[PDB]
Amino acid sequence: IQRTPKIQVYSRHPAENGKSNFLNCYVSGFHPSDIEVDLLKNGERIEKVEHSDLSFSKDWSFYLLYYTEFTPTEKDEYACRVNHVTLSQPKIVKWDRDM
Amino acid sequence: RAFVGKKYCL
Amino acid sequence: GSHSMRYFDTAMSRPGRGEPRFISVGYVDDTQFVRFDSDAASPREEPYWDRNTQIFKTNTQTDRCSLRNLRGYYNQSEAGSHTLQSMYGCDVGPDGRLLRGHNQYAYDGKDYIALNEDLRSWTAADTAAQITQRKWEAARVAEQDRAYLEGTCVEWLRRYLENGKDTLERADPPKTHVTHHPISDHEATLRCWALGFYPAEITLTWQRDGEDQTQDTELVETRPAGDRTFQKWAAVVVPSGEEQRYTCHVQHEGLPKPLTLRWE
Repeated sequence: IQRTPKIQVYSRHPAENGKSNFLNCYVSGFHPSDIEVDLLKNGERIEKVEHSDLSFSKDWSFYLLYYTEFTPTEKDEYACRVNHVTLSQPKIVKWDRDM
Repeated sequence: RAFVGKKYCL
Repeated sequence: GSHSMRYFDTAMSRPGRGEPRFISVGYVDDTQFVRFDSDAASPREEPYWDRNTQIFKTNTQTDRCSLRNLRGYYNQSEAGSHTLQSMYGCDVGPDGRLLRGHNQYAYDGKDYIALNEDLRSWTAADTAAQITQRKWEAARVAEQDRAYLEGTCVEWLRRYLENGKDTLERADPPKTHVTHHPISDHEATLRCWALGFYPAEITLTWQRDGEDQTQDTELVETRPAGDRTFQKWAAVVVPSGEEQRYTCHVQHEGLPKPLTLRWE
């Protein structure tokens, strides 16, 4: 059996336009473990995004944190793009500072 | 002494 | 408070792409203290060394043995990829005494076998896991696992906690606020935030007129911030004008007392 990822996109610190922060994409609840995650800035892949070491919850579902430095602005749009065997096409979740 | 546990083949 | 040391091990076969990858990550509570990855150019990462590295290397070979045996126990072809996961370790109380041990496994996301709380006997999920069970009974494996869990595990956990007492034994309370977003003329979302807390365990609920609103609350999974701390929120949709009937309740080990919050 297979379990589709849960996706949350959010900042490390509360967002303040013009101030340097970290953009996070937290993928969780998935099985099996192969997964492809990109962070996007105005639709384009951010390079050199880091991630945590593969681990899992006590219900055996995997989780990873993907993260990069970013300085938010009013204009720039951020998002997380995830592919997994359970997904017929990549899922895109937009960064909303209220979520 | 070691902090890692030895495993056994299933 | 109470504490745990736990390893989360994943081994994944990949026919045509080399031997199965083995990754082992060790935690004290919600803090990673070690990683070993068989695909790493540099194996082990760290936030005597020799003896621990040798055990991880041998564990790599052991999980590959396991994967080969499991494929046979289920009559599976050599074409597919499969996953073996393991959790092991110990829980202690505030005084350092053993609460309980753990040593269990899942195959392709399904529970397979577990050491019972007695640390002496096994629970097998199916006729395949019964083979493992009989094998481990014949070799007195439970005795070896018990010795690690009651001895080495608890002793290392106590030493790490003491050496790392300024972080591992410090609970950081959540920073809390409530936000308000109209969705229509008739209704608004109230969202109760908890930021900056450690450890990850938290309870965040909404009440209406003092009644829990479990069915009408959207509760996101607790999420890492990347600076050791965690975040969570809980949201409810409320009729316009009725916001003050709703309270957010927050429980966390770092708080001197539980919080009751309202919009403004």
